[PDB]
Amino acid sequence: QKVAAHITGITRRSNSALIPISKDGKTLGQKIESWESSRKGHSFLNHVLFRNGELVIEQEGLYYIYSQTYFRFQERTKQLVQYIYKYTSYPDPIVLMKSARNSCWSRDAEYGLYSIYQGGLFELKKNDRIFVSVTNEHLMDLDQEASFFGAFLIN
Amino acid sequence: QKVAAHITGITRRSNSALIPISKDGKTLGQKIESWESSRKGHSFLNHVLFRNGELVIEQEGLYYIYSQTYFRFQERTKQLVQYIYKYTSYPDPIVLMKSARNSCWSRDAEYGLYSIYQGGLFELKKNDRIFVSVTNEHLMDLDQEASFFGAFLIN
Amino acid sequence: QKVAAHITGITRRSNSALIPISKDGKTLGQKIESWESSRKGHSFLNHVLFRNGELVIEQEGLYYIYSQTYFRFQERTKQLVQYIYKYTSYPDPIVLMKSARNSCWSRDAEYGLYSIYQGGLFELKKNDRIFVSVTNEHLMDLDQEASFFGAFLIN
Ligand SMILES: [Cl-]
Ligand SMILES: [Cl-]
Ligand SMILES: [Cl-]
Ligand SMILES: [Cl-]
Ligand SMILES: [Cl-]
Ligand SMILES: [Cl-]
Ligand SMILES: [Cl-]
Ligand SMILES: [Zn+2]
Repeated sequence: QKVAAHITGITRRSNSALIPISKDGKTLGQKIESWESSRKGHSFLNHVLFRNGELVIEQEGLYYIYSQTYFRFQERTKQLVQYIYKYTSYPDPIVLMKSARNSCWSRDAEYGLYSIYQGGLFELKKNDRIFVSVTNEHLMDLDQEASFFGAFLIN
Repeated sequence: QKVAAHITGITRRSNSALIPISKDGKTLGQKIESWESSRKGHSFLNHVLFRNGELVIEQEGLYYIYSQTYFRFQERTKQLVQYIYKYTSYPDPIVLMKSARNSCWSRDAEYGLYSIYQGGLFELKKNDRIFVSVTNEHLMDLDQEASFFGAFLIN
Repeated sequence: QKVAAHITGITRRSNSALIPISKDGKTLGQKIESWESSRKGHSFLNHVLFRNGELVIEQEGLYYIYSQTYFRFQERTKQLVQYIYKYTSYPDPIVLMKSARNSCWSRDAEYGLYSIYQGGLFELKKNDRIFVSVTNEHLMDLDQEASFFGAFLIN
């Protein structure tokens, strides 16, 4: 038997003006599409499909979903945000998880290094599509060690 | 058969003066109590109870426990710390996991965005109570996308 | 049946000069060796061995691997990087996961608090050895609440 829990803050639609939530179903950030999915020892797929930057569910159930995104830049603040999204039978793409950083404000800032990891438990249906979207994609580093995206089914 | 490991730094009682450990069983931070636990597609409980801001264990075993807490503020540094605590048959609440950030020190800092994720594996007993506690709770953002708390049993 | 996926950025060998990748099989950072592995309620091993700072695999399969490393210091920027490495039947130690932060650049910075968590899914073989390595080890805090390393097999 599966024994698990995922509970969230009660604010369903946040009124925050800093990183505005979208009200017309528009995706925030730019979807990451340059993922590698079949290098033995580094990446794999087992009964999960990959296409168009999305992991597509074959088996309904509870999944732990996670992503790390590595922001690296050389030189005002940058808003560095990672979104994990779900498409399902619903008119809008759904933000499952959001994680945000601001770069250092000091005028002495020569460069930045901001790895953002997050993950959590979500009930998914067959043919749901999940993907990662980030602000400031031009600052993302697609180093296979530093940026990745995965999920596993919990039995 | 369950195959797993969780090993920790050897310092049992840290002598650090920056974020002092408590010596009289007093909880650090303020417990988060405004969690939502039953919105299909966003939150759920399966053989785990929720009450008084705590996840309460029904089935003894090994759990992966995690929480994300989103600090957002508009304007000295702020100590932003997330504690995951356990109550069991022990005279004190027990810190299982601690994760800390300091806000940017620059006088030019207009705002802050600090999402803190952590998680790990802990052996739990029936009726153990686990909760999340944070410093600077007034800066926490209970956006359901950004702040959450969960666990799952490992078979 | 195990249902899971882990996909990575396509850049196999990153050309970044900021945190240079190693080209002669040399390990980056210093391996953490002062882990505690058998304090009931805080740490444990179940069909995983510990020796020489490494978790050593007894059972081939898919593992979710994670580590948190807590950097704390009192006082230019510091590069704070966590590497999770694998030794297997391969001439070089293999970086599985890298996560990086830079400390605040402000000259007003009195102290720093930088907890770094990361984790992910990797297929491991029997007798593979996995460990954590960090830059600026003298700034690591081996508080058992704040710094840890674990993994579990996914069935
Ligand atoms: Cl920006
Ligand atoms: Cl880049
Ligand atoms: Cl403070
Ligand atoms: Cl707030
Ligand atoms: Cl450095
Ligand atoms: Cl900063
Ligand atoms: Cl230290
Ligand atoms: Zn700063």
